[PDB]
Amino acid sequence: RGSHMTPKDDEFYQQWQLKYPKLILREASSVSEELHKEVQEAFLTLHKHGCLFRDLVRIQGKDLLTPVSRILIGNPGCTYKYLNTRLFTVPWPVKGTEAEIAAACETFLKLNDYLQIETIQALEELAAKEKDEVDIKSRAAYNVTLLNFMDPQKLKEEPYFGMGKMAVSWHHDENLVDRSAVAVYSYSCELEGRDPDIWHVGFKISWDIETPGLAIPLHQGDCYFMLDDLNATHQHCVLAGSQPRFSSTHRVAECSTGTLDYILQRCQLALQNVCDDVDNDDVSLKSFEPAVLKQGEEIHNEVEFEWLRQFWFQGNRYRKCTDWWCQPMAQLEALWKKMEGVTNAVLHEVKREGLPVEQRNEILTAILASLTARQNLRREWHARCQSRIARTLPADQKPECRPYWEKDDASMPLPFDLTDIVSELRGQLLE
Ligand SMILES: O=C(O)/C=C/C(=O)NNC(=O)c1cnccc1Cc1ccccc1
Ligand code: NI
Repeated sequence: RGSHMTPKDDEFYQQWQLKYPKLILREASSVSEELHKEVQEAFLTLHKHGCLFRDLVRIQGKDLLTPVSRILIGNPGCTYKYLNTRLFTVPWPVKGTEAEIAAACETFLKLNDYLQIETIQALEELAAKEKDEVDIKSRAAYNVTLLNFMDPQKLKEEPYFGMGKMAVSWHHDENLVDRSAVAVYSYSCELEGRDPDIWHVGFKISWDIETPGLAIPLHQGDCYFMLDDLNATHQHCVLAGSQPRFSSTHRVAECSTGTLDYILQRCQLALQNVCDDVDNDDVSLKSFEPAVLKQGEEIHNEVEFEWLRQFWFQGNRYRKCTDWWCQPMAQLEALWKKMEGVTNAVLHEVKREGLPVEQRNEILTAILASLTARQNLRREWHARCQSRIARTLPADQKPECRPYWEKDDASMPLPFDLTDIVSELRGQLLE
């Protein structure tokens, strides 16, 4: 059957060195006990001014409410997207918002600083065994942390090695920089194989349940480290104890599409196709080059769904932690309407009377896939935030479908449903 090893077993410490050397442990003793408290501070400071939320994620086509409660803290303007769920940062006091909360954040920045030293240190020693040093620093340049909290007393049975009950099931970490590390700080409050009452992080090789898996006991204060490509070659998971448990997992998030600066400049590029002397509801474009015309209709989709729909779907939760994204999400919504107008503008032009059908159809082909995907995704977002696991959530937890308007709204140039604006266009393209 399936086997697993812990410190209790003799094979454990030699299995660790042969098939998981890129996993690293640092027990509570490698950390000042004053840092220890001013991290155990905010785990609860943040815990009960209630900043941590269970996410309504998507896995394998089905909508789930995750056991673990979470919060993204980190670099300002940064997002981290796992499971088609874009998390936005409660921000750090980084170089260049309530009083206690903002202290919590500054703290995990200090923690972050510390780990990122320790990560580099151990990455050098790791590298000093297999025989640039700016590769090493980037892969430790953590830009976010995802805090996780679970109280076991409120779980699935670990299938392959009988490891017991799982807070988090066997997975790989998403949206990480390639070969970048992760540093976990682990805070626990208070026999054949592993102790059920203490928390473990489990480890397995990918595609492989024949090799026995590792079950690392994590006590109050212990940090572990997934180094380089180990996250890629290895699956991991979390084994639940009997007590509550907090964890700060520090990541190098792949935000090349993930930074406010990013989505903003995307918008700006999309609006270069606009006569922009005045902000009003009669959008006039500067080109109808089918190339330019898809790029903006694509940026329209990107800002809509990867940002607005994502933000508002986990409706109202940050207003608790910070208002940081408020103005920006307003501004992004603003830019988004102008693009609803740009869309309109393109539609009015494709049935304008002296337009040669030859590149009217070039224009259709240019924008069609975009307006389709805007429907597919509009349906899916409509459906997923009024599915009724979704309204079982309480007052300020509701999935808001924003933005949204209906037929009886002439403040919007276009309908929410585009079903046969779309079909209407491909009829042309066949006839
Ligand atoms: O608390 C720990 O020490 C371990 C935490 C942990 O492994 N978290 N995992 C993630 O944050 C994560 C990142 N990218 C994709 C998925 C996940 C976790 C996950 C997997 C399956 C269901 C819910 C959450
Ligand atoms: Ni993980």
